[PDB]
Amino acid sequence: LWWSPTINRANVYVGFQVQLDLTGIFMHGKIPTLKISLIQIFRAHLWQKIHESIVMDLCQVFDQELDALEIETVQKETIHPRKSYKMNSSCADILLFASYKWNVSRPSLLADSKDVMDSTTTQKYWIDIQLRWGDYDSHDIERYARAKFLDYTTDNMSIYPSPTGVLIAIDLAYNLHSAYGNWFPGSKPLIQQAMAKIMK
Amino acid sequence: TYNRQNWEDADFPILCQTCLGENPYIRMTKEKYGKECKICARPFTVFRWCPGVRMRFKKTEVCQTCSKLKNVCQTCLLDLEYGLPIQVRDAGLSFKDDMPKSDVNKEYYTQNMEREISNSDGTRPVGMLGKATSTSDMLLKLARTTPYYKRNRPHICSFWVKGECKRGEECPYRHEKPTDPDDPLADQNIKDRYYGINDPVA
Amino acid sequence: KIIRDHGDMTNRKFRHDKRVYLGALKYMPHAVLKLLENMPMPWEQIRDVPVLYHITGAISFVNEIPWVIEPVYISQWGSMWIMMRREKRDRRHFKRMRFPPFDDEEPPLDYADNILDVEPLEAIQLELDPEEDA
Amino acid sequence: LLPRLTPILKNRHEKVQENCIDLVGRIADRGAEYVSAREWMRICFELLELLKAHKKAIRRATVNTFGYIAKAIGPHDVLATLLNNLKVQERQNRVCTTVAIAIVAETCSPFTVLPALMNEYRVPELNVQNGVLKSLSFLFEYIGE
Amino acid sequence: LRATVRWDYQPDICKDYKETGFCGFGDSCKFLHDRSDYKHGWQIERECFICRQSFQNPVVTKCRHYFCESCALQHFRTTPRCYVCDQQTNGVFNP
Amino acid sequence: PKVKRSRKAPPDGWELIEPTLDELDQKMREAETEPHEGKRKVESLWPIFRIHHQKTRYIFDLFYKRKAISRELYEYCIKEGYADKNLIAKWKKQGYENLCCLRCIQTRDTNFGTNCICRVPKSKLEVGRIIECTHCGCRGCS
Amino acid sequence: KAREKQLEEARRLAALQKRRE
Amino acid sequence: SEEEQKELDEITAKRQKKGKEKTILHVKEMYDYQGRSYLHIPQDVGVNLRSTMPPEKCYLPKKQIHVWSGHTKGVSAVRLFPLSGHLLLSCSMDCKIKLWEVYGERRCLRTFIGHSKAVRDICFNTAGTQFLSAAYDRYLKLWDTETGQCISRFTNRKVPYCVKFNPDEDKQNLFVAGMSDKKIVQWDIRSGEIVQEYDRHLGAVNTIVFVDENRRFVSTSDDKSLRVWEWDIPVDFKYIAEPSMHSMPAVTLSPNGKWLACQSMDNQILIFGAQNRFRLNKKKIFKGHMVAGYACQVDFSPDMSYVISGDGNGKLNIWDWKTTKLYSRFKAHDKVCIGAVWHPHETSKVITCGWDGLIKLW
Ligand SMILES: [Zn+2]
Ligand SMILES: [Zn+2]
Ligand SMILES: [Zn+2]
Ligand SMILES: [Zn+2]
Ligand SMILES: [Zn+2]
Ligand SMILES: [Zn+2]
Repeated sequence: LWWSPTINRANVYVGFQVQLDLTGIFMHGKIPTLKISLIQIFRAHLWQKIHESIVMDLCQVFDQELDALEIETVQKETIHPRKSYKMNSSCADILLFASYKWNVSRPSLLADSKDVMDSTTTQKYWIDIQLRWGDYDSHDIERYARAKFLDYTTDNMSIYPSPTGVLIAIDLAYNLHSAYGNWFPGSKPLIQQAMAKIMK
Repeated sequence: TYNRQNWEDADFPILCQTCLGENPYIRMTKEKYGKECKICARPFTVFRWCPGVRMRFKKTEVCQTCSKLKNVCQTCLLDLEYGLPIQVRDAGLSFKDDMPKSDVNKEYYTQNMEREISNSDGTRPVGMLGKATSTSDMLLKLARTTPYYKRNRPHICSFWVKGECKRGEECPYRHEKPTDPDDPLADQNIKDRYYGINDPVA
Repeated sequence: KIIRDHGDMTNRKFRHDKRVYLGALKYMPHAVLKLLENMPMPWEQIRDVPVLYHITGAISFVNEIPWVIEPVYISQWGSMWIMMRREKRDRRHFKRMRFPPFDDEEPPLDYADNILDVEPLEAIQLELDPEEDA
Repeated sequence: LLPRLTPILKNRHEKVQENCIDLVGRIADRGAEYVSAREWMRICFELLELLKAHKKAIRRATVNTFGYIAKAIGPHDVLATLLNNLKVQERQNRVCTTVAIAIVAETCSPFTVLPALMNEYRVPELNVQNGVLKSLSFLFEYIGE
Repeated sequence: LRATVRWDYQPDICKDYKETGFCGFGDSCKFLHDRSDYKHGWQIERECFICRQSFQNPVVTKCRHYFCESCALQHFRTTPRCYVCDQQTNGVFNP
Repeated sequence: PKVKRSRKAPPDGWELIEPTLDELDQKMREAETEPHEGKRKVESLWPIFRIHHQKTRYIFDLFYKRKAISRELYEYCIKEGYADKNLIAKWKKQGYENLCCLRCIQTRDTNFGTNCICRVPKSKLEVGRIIECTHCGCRGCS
Repeated sequence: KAREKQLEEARRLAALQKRRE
Repeated sequence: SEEEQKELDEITAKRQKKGKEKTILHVKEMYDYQGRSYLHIPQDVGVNLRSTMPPEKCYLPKKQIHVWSGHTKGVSAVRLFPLSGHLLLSCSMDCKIKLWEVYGERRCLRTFIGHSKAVRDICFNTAGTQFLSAAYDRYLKLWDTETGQCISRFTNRKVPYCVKFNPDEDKQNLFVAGMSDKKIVQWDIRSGEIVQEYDRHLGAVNTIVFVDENRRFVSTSDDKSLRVWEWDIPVDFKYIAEPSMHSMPAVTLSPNGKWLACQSMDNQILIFGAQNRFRLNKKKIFKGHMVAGYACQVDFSPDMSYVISGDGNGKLNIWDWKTTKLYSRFKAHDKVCIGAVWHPHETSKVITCGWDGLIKLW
């Protein structure tokens, strides 16, 4: 368990990738001690409860500032409980209906400070939250977040009600975190402080 | 622990004139080990053919070793000398032969008599041929000599029993209405007809 | 029509095809052999093959052997090498493909409902010179 | 929680045993509606070994847990278990087993318990009759009038 | 809404430890030591009374028969028993 | 409609013979999408046999009994799979003119090494009954 | 021995109970 | 053909009747003499049909009169006709009802069919011409006892328990029927629905009997509790229960009217008082007859002399209730006997059923 990111490598010589039970942790080969350790860590619907806690927490964070970001309503997306585990498809987690026409920027990173809001304009918006279990070889989170955003927005099975939205990828194995997607003005530093206090 | 009954792999089915039919010009089909015996469950040689026109495409039921035991037809399961049931012939002549009812003892005794016939000549209805010559005492008052084709007559169209045979006369099963199911003559257990025990026709 | 019937072996109308289906286990390795020896080529769009098929539809071998002329095949693959060099040298953003292409709940689709009624798209197929490749 | 609490009672430390037996006493007092009687008499099987602790407060709270479990699951199998244990102990213990038997009778109507104890008096095993009489004296002192 | 995920379909809990509270192998438990029964991933993926008139000024007799006050007076003047099960009402025309 | 394997320009007289082959291809589509249940197992196969026999008969009449189609376009329809050249060649035999299917004349399909009983001449019946073939559903195609 | 005979007697009692039922 | 298909449907109906609203007809006698019901008065049985309760001194005989048979399976209910014992009715569990002359006659007087499940209980009206049979298909059918045709049928939301007729002559079409979901319904046949509903009883009802005529009826539920309630009344003020008995599957009233027999599930026959002091005597119980979980008929003979109880092994127990001790045990036949009723015509005869399908007259 201490040397777990060293051995759970994405690049193997031969190895069949399989998702561990009731998580989003991908396993290549059969390591039973690491399997026992990870199951006894993540027992009793822990992945779903953690993802639901994160979604409800960020929903309450935007529930205080419904007004100042000009939002009509914030929707808790009633999903199937396996939505926290499935990586093939990705529906929206939080639906935003704005009070007016948000001048929405292009898909850019969470750390992209030099962002001009003048790409398009729209009312509806979505927020998606994904959790990954990274390792030593694939510890980066930002390129994963933008790859998952451009592979889910282009995907037909990943249902998104708006063309404009954000995907937030959080690596639980390394306490790492990134976001990528469209932004409306007033979002990004509030969002960054909110997710910093959520991981705090 | 390495014991089994061998398989009835032989030609020449020993059949009645009734199931044999009326045509002298006969086309024939033979399966080697297609089915098993209906009594001793050995894999036997299936003989299927068409005796006439309005036909069931009749075929053999039990093995040639069982037919060699009981001198009955391989299809009709009635005794070949008189056209009578084996219950009638055993009541007429000798009923001391019988058969065991348990499967293991039945298969073991069947293997014993199969070895006996394999060491014997081959064309003999076992031990009671020496005591079965005293015939025509009373059983030939009602023993058939005519080739009975109304039992070779094909099966009933159950679709037109339900009234729904859309084929009509194209359906080769019988478009006549069936017999009485409450009639005990309609029951006809095949093992009972083999064993000579309480056959309603007999 | 045989494939459209006998759907996942359910009906008691097809009840006597149970042993006829269960006797197939000797021959799917040879069926996989004859199927996987004969993929349609990258310059080909649709390849039709003769098929030796069972009457119950239990198996369907590809009853052919692919014989190709060696310089034609080598120059065809040299052309294919040239255009895949052109395709990575010219395509700005190649997208890699999902594996598996169908979900575990996605069933095997019908050919007539999906593929037989639609037209194939373009193969690789370089334009040849009327003067030089005459 | 109580399947997690079940191997905790196998600890040999006295303060751990005292606090865990107190928590089992609160659980078997309030929440009898979550744990099967198989696990309750497995807890009783653990407490039979746990009655040999040095602290009389620990043994008294063990007696209280036996009374709570007898109120919860019924008094039959626990009385059969204690009747097996009391003749089998025969050492510097088992007066607390008689006290626990008295609490099992007194909290759960000793008219049921008394034919079993009266038949267990007919065992000639030289300490079971002393256990029957000690439980009788303790039970009469507990019930009074 | 297809969300079929290839799980780990081998829950290596110790069956002796799970329903008893004790494994004989202990430190040498090849499985893991836990007693819980939450759902697995494949299991979630598979987942006057007879007259019936108006009631005013109610009064009950001693045989637990609910009626009116004037009905209780009529019952007390009629019979010593009530109309419930002819029990000992004793003519109770009480409130 | 049908995916063209040639991927080329069809000939001149294709353009008026194509709606007949279009509705016959829709007849193929409905014979594919018909339910098997209710009629029989082998009975549902016979509209495919009979309607494809009618297709091959139609193109056989285009090229032979009318000569209303050209040789190269007739071979184009053969290469596109509209016409059975072997069924056309067996129709060109003397005793085989109304031949419903090539399965019907296969001697290996029968257990006795025979043909179907709708291949038998109608004077040589000797059995009665409404004769319908098992291979194709044909009624006396001698 | 005696326990097997008592078990056989109980099985006979269950056999007559099943024949009565 | 149409007539050929009608003959095929007749052969199919013959096969269905051999397998066992369509009813059968038993015997060719039908109405005897100038025309009367077969269940009214046969005028051929022994002793006096219009006799009183005590004919003579009750004695336990060891004999067999009629084997009857007829039923393919064990009849769940065995009852008699009104007033006299001129007819006996068996509710056979192949959805059949049979009526016989109850005097050693092998031929059945009447037959009835039409249900889909096993007929659980059978009862008769006050006149004796209507027979109500309640089955396991949540419906009770009232039919004519002389023709077998179903006059009426009443359904219920829960499963049907033992349905009985009221003992009052003024309320003959008011049937007290139990339900599975803790209900007792006094339902009128003329109204067609439940006229009175009582949900005070807990659990499915087992047996409803008349402790007194038009005063209180005693219903026994699945729990060991007997509740005496008035007809069309909301409140019941009489109940009997104890922590020794497990269930009350059978509750019956004696012909003398001095005591009531409750065959409890604790292998006891509790004797309860038939007066206003409805108390069950712990000393006056029958532990010699075993009733563990099987329903039976804890009945009484003439002049409160004998008490008859049944067992699951097929042995009937007769006890001198005046001596309060088990006097005799009858171990005839290899079938399970549950219901048993002493004959009101002759004191030396009883009527019982078996699980092999035979009705035994002793
Ligand atoms: Zn024959
Ligand atoms: Zn045989
Ligand atoms: Zn373990
Ligand atoms: Zn043909
Ligand atoms: Zn044909
Ligand atoms: Zn034909």
